[PDB]
Amino acid sequence: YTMSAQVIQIGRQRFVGGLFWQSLSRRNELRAEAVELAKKLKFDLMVLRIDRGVAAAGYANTRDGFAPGHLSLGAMVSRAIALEGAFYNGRRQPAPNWLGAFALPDGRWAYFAVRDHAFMPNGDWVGSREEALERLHTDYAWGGWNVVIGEPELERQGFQNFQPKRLDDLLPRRGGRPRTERWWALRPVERRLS
Ligand SMILES: [K+]
Ligand SMILES: [K+]
Ligand SMILES: [K+]
Ligand SMILES: [K+]
Ligand SMILES: [K+]
Repeated sequence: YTMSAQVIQIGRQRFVGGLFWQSLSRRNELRAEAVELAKKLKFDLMVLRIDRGVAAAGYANTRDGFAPGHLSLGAMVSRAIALEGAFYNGRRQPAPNWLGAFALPDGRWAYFAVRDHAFMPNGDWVGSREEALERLHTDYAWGGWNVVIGEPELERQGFQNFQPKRLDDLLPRRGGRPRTERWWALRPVERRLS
């Protein structure tokens, strides 16, 4: 019972970071494949991230402090960036390869790393500002990134292509009111009886 997950309260919405991300084959019904992989990888909770650019599952375990109904912060940010792209190499365009770090309302930071529109396996992390920046710089060294998207203060880091962005800018809304999309929610991975 590691209980490493701590909910992120953003207004009325309860988000989580730290899912394990698994790209799917695209050869089988995506949900059924995701369920099979969850059993093998030993996770009892999942979210599906599906659109024209991605077919992936984000996984967690109840024993690690995650729960059905927790909203995937990664799912939200991933889709938001899929929708708006980013400015890099002289134009606003889709950004398949992006990294970012965002300040959270309680002082923690979220770190994201996405390649070919899909999260890297551990590219969804929440913790201290210092460790988030450390992870950011570490993945950045690999190269092949379109853009760094995140907290405006990261301007100062001197990344080649930087896109300032706050989580608040990305949340979908009803006028001023944040909307929750149901698909962000972790749901139980159904298992047959033995
Ligand atoms: K994976
Ligand atoms: K796979
Ligand atoms: K494949
Ligand atoms: K997440
Ligand atoms: K995406």
